[PDB]
Amino acid sequence: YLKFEPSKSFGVVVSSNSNLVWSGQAIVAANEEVLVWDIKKGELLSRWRDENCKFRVTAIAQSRTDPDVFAVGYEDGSIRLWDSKIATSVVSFNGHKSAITVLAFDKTGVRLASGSKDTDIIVWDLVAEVGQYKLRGHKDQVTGLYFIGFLLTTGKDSLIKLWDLSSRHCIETHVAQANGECWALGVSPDFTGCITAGNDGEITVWALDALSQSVNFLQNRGTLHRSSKERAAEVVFHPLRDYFAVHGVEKSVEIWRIREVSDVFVQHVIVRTTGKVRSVDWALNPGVKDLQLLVGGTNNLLELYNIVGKDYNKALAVELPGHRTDIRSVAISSDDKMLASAANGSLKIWNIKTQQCIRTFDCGYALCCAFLPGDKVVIVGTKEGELQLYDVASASLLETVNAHDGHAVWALQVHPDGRSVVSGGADKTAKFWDFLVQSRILKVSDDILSLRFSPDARLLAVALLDSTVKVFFNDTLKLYLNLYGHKLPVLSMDISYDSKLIVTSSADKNIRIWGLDFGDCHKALFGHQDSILQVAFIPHNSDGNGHYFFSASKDRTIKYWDADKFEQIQRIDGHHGEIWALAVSHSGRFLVSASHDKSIRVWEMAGERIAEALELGMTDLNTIREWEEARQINPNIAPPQRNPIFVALGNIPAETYVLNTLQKIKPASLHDALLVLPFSTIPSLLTFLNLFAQRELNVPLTCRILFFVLKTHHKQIVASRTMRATLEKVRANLRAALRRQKDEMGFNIAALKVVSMQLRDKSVREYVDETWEEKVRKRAFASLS
Amino acid sequence: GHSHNVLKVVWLHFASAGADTLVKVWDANTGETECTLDNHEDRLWTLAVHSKTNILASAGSDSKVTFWRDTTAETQAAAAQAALKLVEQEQTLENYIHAGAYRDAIVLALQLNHPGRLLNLFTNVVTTRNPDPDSLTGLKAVDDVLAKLSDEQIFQLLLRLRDWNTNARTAPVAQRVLWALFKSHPANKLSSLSVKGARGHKSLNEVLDAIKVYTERHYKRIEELVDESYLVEYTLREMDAL
Amino acid sequence: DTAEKGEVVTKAGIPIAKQEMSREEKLRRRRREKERIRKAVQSSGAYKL
Amino acid sequence: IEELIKRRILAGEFDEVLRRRPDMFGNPHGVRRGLV
RNA sequence: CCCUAGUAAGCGCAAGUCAUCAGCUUGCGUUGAUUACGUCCCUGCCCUUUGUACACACCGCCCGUCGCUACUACCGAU
RNA sequence: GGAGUAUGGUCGCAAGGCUGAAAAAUUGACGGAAGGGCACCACCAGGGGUGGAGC
Repeated sequence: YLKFEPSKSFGVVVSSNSNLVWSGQAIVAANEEVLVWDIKKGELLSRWRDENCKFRVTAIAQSRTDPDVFAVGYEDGSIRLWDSKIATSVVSFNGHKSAITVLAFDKTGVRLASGSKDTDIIVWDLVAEVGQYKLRGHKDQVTGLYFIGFLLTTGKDSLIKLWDLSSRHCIETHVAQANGECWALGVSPDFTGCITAGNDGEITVWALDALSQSVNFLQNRGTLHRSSKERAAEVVFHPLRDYFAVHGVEKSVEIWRIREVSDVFVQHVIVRTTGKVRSVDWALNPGVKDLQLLVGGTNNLLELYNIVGKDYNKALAVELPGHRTDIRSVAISSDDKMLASAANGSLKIWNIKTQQCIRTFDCGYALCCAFLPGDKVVIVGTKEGELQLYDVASASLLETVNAHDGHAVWALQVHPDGRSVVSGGADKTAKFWDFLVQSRILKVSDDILSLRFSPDARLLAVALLDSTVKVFFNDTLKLYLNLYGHKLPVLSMDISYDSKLIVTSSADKNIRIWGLDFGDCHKALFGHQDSILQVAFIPHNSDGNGHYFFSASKDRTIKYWDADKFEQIQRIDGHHGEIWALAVSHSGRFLVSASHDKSIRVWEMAGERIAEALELGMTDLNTIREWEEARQINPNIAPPQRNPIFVALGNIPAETYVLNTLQKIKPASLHDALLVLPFSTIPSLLTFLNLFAQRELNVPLTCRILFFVLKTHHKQIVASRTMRATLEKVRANLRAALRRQKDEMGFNIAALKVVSMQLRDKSVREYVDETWEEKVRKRAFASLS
Repeated sequence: GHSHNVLKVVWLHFASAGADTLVKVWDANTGETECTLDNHEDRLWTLAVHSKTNILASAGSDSKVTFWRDTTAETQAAAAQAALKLVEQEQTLENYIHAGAYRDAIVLALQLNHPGRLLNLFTNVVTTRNPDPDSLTGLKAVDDVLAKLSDEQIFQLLLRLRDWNTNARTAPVAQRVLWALFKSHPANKLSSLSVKGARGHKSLNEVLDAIKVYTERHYKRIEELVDESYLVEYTLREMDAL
Repeated sequence: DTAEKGEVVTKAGIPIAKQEMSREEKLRRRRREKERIRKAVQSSGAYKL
Repeated sequence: IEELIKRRILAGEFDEVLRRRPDMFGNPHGVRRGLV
């Protein structure tokens, strides 16, 4: 019951996620690991890879005033801080809900602003490891952040927001694009200007200067427009010279110069690249007179261009350690030392033990690859209908044969003896090539999606588009049987080492196990959330497990199954794209899995409540009156130092706090709580009622609990002494408040009577005739009995 | 979607006339009706088009010819600049709220016509804790704007004052700013108040009736409270006796 | 039924507008109204690739 | 018996007598006795 | 584990009713208390936060994690 | 002979296996906090069984 573990992972330079950094090293993002290359020699320096995390990394930032510390933002919402000296994560920050997308650092590097796709921007302290605060604007996702203190951000709702940081609320907003979306932000390093790139190819230009009045900081000084009308991915400024680079996700990067805003900014140069660039970045090398623009493409490459300031040359490139588009097939050697990977545009064969590429060929498209025994030559069936043949040791192309006319070779299987190969195509036929010379063909009803042989070369099995499988005999091609019951067409199949089992992977999201004597389905087992691409048995039963098989599907999963006990024994995660191909070793000890990820991998009490609030307010009143006496003596520094509950509730007055704790309780509970209150607690309540009536708020509530206090303690008040003083104060204050409120409402009702009579006088009638029958609210009021 | 024959289809820079005297425009990739046009008499026959801009010339069996021009670009520019001005003045409202400039905050809230913040500004200005003694609502500047309100702003403020006067919790702040309103403006203006939005339940008679009857209820409550509040003078008289 | 077009009235009888209402209060008002409501043949390339 | 209970609960049909209104005769519409 | 007034408990007499019950069942009279009869503090159970009526009077937008729907733009293979 | 109601036969349809045991939703799923009501399956005050020996 031996499981599988990730041991190796390779075949990848920069992913389609954003944010390349330069340091003469290029620090880019592979899927979950952030890896740093030399650009001069193609050997990577290091990889930063964490065992606790699996989510993909999508934002990189270099700290200023201290390189060899970096901030990476992942897909789950976490941030890690790495070191380039030692490849560990010193601190981790789990603050956001989803998908960190833009990082930013302070000038001093003690403060870190991270804006997500869940639209929160959270700023982080780097000496206390506490989430400082959470700035909250922005209808949808934030696409630009910068530290000006002050913060300047821009979001996908086309708003630039200028936030303060001493008082954590926004000072300014402006709307960059009227009906579009502001997509990128670029700040001048001296904070004089900011240009924001919008959806139409329009670049808006803003000038920056360096509360009760009209505050005006950002000014739309003009609009610019670039050449290509795409959603612009980034705007990067030169840290030293007067240039910037604007690019969308396309094959052009437009470098403009800093000398109307159209007179201020002119395009210096337009750089064409061989692939769609995802993120450009700037590089200045010590001792050169140039501009080292480092582009990182979506098509799996880094390019360092030299731009002459006062044309482009493809100066440096990193393409050897990765396939450039997308791996469609893998086929690993009989000696299991090297493997071949077949991608659209290329063949690249690799060593397992060193995980470094050895040979490279160019083909048009590469559906299916498999080498011939002796591992000297390889076979590739392409989309255009042909079968190409290459060889490893001399690294060349031997032969090419138009197998089918324009119909893609969907299946290639080498004979287990090793003298023939079979190509099943997108035409109806499936052809046999003996070595290569065409020996026998097989015409069948529909397009053959996948065919495989038997390990003892006895029976063949094609798998059509008609959602069916035809198992034939190998010697003469007579129909042995056919397997049915698939709702959607069969994508793959693999049959057992003794030919007593077939697994059959379909597009209806399940795999079937057939017995291959009588072809009875053993058990249809629904095991993947999407259409299962491929299946493979481990070939050797030397280890006692030959009836186990792997299945790889579009839901980013491999699954290790047991066909004897019909049970999933392991679930293999770790791929971030739809896994297209996989293969197992001939020893079966490891397997390779090649994805849409472009990364091929190798696997081995109410009254007591108001009473305590009364006491809190009483201590607050004593502290405030002592602070009044101190500030009356001298204007020296005197802190009141009130309760942390008050400075956490927000420096409210004790009157407001005790009013809220009297307001929260329902009126019957208020009656019972004031009844349960003792006469030691009564005088504090009477002082706070004096405070309410003085600073009038909830006068009916104040009078209600005051008359309840007097009526439930009338004898004790008229026997005590200090109640005379505080009750005289509350009498004067309450009588003034009641007389003020009553006189205001009396003036209101008298004025409403006067204006109502005047409006009646306006309304009465104009004409006079014989019929004064022209000169009332009515309600309905149903009642059941 | 038509009700008679169509008889003419013209390309834009599509439009179709009818024989049901309506000429309607829509677009092809969407496929649903964009606009309809209803100038003519009985019939409609033919449509001409300006070849440079989008101007439609519709004529029929009736003798009138109507010339229409597109305004969609103009109203889109107007809606764009309106949203620009709206987000700018909404942020300056939030700025005045944060700064505590209650005067220009109240002016901008009355301009922006949304009252959930206007009520909070009024509760603040009637409880500022340091009121000017001669001022009506505590602040002389808010007194100045309540004196210098226009007729439509007075009527809209009254239409909010009846809703604040319904709630007995915001009844004191509604009564105080209503007191400031009545002390600022004379009775003849508030009686001859004529605003285009006076129809049905929101006309001036029913608005002043609602305000008056809820103020009658609040006044009855405060009168009962004063009469019950003479108990404190009775208790102080007993302690004076002792 | 007697409110304005842009505004809503709360349970307190106070007009608050949908424009000035924040996202959190919009979500909470949606949750309270929902709580009251609760109380009451293709191609081979498209298959393979 | 347990499977019978599960079938009735799932495709829920219960034989409890239901609370009927006491004035179904004179007030069959069930109007509300307040503002109309 | 059960129990709050002719209840707990004692006592005998009679019957043997189409199921049950003589190793007992069910009636019937007699004698007849102590202590609670409050509170949701503990353990729980039910329910409010929608409706079901109108005056007085009182209250005053309960909170979270997701789904579903509509629209908007993004990502990358075919 | 008409109209019904039954009883038992007879016939026709039902009675042809891409197959091989273990959703709905603008109305839905789950909670929390506050406040009520009730309970010798709760608190409080007492009483009484069973549990020790034998049938």
